[PDB]
Amino acid sequence: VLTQPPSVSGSLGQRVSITCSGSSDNIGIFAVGWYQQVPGSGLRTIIYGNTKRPSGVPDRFSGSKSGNTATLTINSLQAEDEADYFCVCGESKSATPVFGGGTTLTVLGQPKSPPSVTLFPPSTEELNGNKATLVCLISDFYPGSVTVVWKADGSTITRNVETTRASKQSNSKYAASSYLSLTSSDWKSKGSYSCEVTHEGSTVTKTVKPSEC
Amino acid sequence: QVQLQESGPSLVKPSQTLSLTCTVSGLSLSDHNVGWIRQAPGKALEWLGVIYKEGDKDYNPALKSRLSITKDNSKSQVSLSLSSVTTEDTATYYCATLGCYFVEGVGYDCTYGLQHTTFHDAWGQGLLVTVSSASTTAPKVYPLSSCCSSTVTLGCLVSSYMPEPVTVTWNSGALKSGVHTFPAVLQSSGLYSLSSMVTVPGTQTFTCNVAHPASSTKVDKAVDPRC
Repeated sequence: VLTQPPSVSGSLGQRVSITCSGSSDNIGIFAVGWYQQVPGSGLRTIIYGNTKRPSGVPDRFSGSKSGNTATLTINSLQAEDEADYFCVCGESKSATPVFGGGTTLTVLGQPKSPPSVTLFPPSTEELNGNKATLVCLISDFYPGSVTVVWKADGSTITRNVETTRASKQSNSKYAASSYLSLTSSDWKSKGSYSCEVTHEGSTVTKTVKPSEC
Repeated sequence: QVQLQESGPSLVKPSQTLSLTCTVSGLSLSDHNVGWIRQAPGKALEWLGVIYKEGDKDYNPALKSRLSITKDNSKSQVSLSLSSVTTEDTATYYCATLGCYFVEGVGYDCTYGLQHTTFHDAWGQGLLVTVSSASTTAPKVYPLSSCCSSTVTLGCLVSSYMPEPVTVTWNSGALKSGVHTFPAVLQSSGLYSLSSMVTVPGTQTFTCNVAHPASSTKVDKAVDPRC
């Protein structure tokens, strides 16, 4: 295995470097590559042959080596550079490529954004089958962490709640969703249901009342 | 200057055989090395093996001869099979080219995910395969209305399916402005659910088109915005 720092940070428009340490039987002899991956998405080649860039990779990415250690340097950091980076190198005693453990890059200075929240009640067709799903959709928040609490008539609900992790949207903000699964009979059992979403010490609350739908 | 696409089942039973295909577009496999790499949830990258353009092969010794890689140059397809799977084999599987180049003052070397001569990116998309005893289950699709002078936001709930993934479009692809499709949750039922929401501020109709390839099911749902 090649040794990488688990995490690095830089600010928008600044420089960051990521090291990759190995032995004289891999990095000392063979050509190092670098891959980029945004969590939930695929791999892209950034560097091959120690210092070379594939077609379409901008020149603010650069690669270097000295002895048994390789370095990836990223200049003029942008929001889109937030991702995981892995080094790779050949080995003298097998055809197996050796991978780094990966480095998570955070880009600081990005604008804060509170979540938009939409709460959907169960449809008539679902209620006809004696089931009732409430759907809380959470979008356009940065940074990418929220906590969700559900309530019925002001009392916190624990059972039958599932909440996704935050995932990065196309516009580089974050989204998540939370689901409350009930029977038709429990849906009507209460006066009101609430989805309460907390983000950076602020809370947004949406409510639906069965009597009004 | 190249395209690679992984295809095959997303669900395999324990102790049975996982099979995938890499369909290559815009190259002749007679001129390209093709290999397979996987990424387990949360963890390291692991090399599986490679079939060189000359037709010889190399495999990861750590997979204990459970692997088989074959090719058909006429159909532009590379095949992978992995026998006796366990939950350790649940992962995202990638095909890629092994492209070679001259390193000045050193010699020839190669890198996975690089096309030879042109030095373009050459990674497949990746396909998640889960090792599981669960049965295939087609989704039920329900309309979503925020009507419970209102600004009306509507959607489709894609409820209780197995396995991932599903695709959602609106009005057969014509409606895209104000569409947000969310990643799925896994409910305590042991089945997945996801939602697609349309936010618009008339003659306009709203129909969600849901496809679940694993069950070969398509569903069109009309959704009513008015109140």
